[PDB]
Amino acid sequence: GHMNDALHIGLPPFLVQANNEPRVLAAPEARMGYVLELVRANIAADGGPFAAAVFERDSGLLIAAGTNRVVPGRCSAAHAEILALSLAQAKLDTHDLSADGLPACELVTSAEPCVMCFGAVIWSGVRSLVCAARSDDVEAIGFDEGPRPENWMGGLEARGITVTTGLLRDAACALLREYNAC
Amino acid sequence: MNDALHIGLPPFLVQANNEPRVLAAPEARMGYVLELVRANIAADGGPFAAAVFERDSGLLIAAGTNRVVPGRCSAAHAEILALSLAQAKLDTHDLSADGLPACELVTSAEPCVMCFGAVIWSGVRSLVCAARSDDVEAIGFDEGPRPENWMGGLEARGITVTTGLLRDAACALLREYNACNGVIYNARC
Ligand code: NA
Ligand SMILES: [Zn+2]
Ligand SMILES: [Zn+2]
Repeated sequence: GHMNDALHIGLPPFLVQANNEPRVLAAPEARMGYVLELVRANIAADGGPFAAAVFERDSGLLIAAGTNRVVPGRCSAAHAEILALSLAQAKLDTHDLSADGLPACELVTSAEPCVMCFGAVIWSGVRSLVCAARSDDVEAIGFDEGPRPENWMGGLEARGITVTTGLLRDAACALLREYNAC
Repeated sequence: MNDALHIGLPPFLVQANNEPRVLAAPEARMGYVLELVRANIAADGGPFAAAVFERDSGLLIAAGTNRVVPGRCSAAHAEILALSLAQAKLDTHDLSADGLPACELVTSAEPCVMCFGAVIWSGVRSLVCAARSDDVEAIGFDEGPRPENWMGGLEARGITVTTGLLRDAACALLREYNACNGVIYNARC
């Protein structure tokens, strides 16, 4: 919340637990399935229907997790991706997840990123982005991706950030439709 | 911290955020923002600062600076800190919430693609920049892939855009940062 000497975004209990419990999820769908559990927990904790987590790309070690905390956190920048990337950087002691000596990091996200989070992914040093719900799915429940540049996926790829989309899309869409209805 | 994202502010930036201040003219607002750039460079930060003001009264709401490298946080651009600190102070994620004064972000340089999106989501209704994108790309910063006519994109959303305000002073500070950012000791820095 508001502090004179910091920007401070608190985490709800499920998300503190996510960021402190040891967890290694080797398979891509295992990583996304866990991210989807975080989506449902986040909704129960008064946040938006979006979650993300940074994993070591090869082992599947969970480094950090984030969810949308925009309304309860009074912070429009508190998208899942921003929280996950920033909490991973804090844990690993560097702004640059591609720094020498760090293993390759991947951001596994419940939905394709908005233009803000597209920029955050570029600056973060992650080497891979894996998304479930597509941009059109997000827009079709009333969330705005904003004016991304033309060929934003190619923009990531040109910078050495691989992009995969549609992973457990149907499961992510079940949670999004449930949210929208409620 | 195990239970929060926590971006500490250096003492000068705490001082900036604590003291009531009213700056009416655009040049007055930007002059203050550029003071924060110089203080930030002296505190190991990047040569960037920004502040949210009440657009029509000049009251300072919050200030932010680039704390990316010392704060170990690639999202800790000046604009993200200023907008987020203003939201925390005003107790809302939306700086255009009903009842709030129209807010303006005054920033030392044109925003990168991340901060461009943050400006859209923030609720500010005016963006005022000093250094141009080409100025910052010339000292090795990257603005990243913004959409074509990003300025027009802001304007269409009812966010006015002004750029080049006190550009010469902002350029002088960028060149200063560039001359002092290396490893060989230079006592003049
Ligand atoms: Na791909
Ligand atoms: Zn986003
Ligand atoms: Zn930026």
